[PDB]
Amino acid sequence: NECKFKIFINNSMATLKKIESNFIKQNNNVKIFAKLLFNIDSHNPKQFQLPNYITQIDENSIKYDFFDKIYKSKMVQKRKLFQF
Amino acid sequence: SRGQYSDENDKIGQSDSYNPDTHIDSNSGKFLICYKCNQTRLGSWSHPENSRLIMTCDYCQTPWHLDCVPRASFKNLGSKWKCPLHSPTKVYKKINYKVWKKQRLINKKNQLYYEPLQKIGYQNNGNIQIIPDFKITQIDENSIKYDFFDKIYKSKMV
Amino acid sequence: GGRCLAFHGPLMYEHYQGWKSSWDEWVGYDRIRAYNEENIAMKKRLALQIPIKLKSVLVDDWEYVTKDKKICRLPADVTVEMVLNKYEHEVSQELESPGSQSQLSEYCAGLKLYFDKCLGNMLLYRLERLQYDELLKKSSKDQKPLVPIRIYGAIHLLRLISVLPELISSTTMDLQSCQLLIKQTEDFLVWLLMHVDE
Repeated sequence: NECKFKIFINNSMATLKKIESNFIKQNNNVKIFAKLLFNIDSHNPKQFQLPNYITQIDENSIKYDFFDKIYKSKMVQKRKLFQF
Repeated sequence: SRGQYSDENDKIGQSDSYNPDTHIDSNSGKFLICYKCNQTRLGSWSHPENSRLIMTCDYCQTPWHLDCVPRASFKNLGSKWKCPLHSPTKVYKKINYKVWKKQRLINKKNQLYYEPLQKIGYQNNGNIQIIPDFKITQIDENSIKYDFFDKIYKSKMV
Repeated sequence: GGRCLAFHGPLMYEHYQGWKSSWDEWVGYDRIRAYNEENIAMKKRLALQIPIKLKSVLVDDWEYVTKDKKICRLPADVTVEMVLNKYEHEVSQELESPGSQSQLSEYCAGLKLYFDKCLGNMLLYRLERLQYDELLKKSSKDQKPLVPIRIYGAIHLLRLISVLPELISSTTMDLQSCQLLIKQTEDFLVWLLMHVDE
């Protein structure tokens, strides 16, 4: 994957331009980790070790998700007034 | 002229009587509708007293009547007329207090840095722009309403 | 509004800017910006660690993967779907602060797209590697995508979420993201402290 990565981007194309600057518009439910998904081919796999110390449809998707979140918020408010 | 601070807050029969040209914009020729009352209230030449003075904003060109907001007459000398709709330069919260004198913006060059990473609990303390070091982040409506609903739900019982 | 908004190559549109009036066209076709076609082809080609609370299970499983690998059945009955949907019904309404369940649900969706992609790089043993290749070979007879949800157990959850923090530090982001990350793994260990049967 390392050979593909360079031959694809690291050689002569979009060295200064950020590739992962426009993947937000097509990817949903990706908020916490975003930068580490781009360079998944830049590191070679290795064996297991352990240290000795150890946007149209996306708007609709987030709108229905937030509707479900609001209904759940109402439900936990009912639960907390029941338990209080 | 003499070497004083001049930001974008500072600006660079007529004197009374009827002024219908203030109600007419040269950009499109349409009618300047005020925010509070959905009227321009041009009135008539037979009833000059029905006419109300209006002014446009120096930033967003928002029409406003002289009766809605507390204001007597126009603002011709001094700082630019800032309608009470934008971000205030000085805020006050008693806890001694935080003033938060904004950031007064910076250049388009490499000093401006963008880093859209997190939308909930980002702790950006303001200074954001809306899209469809001074670390600023890309902020949309979903993030804003989401952090508001989290905040006033966690702050109701206090 | 704005300063750059044009269906064609941008020319500081707030009509072809910088040209005469006898060039306008308002035909309806496909619209692609492409950053002025890569700036007219470059001007015509130039002219942190987890807390020590339940540290024993990972040390026990470190020796267990030498010859037994913690799993012997390829169609394992233990999956992740119901134990994953459990947190949206038990601890999202009890343990976290009252409000929105974004910090759990969006992270769980992220864990779906991380678990569906992370196979091949990292959390692999040698015998686990040949098991993965044999699963891929036996799943390629019907040209269907390989779903790692129904053929993988939930006992690897703690090891992937404990090898996650040292690969957060590979790239550069803000520190409160790492604060929230270690907080959600701490909440996960807080839940899994009691339920040791899973």
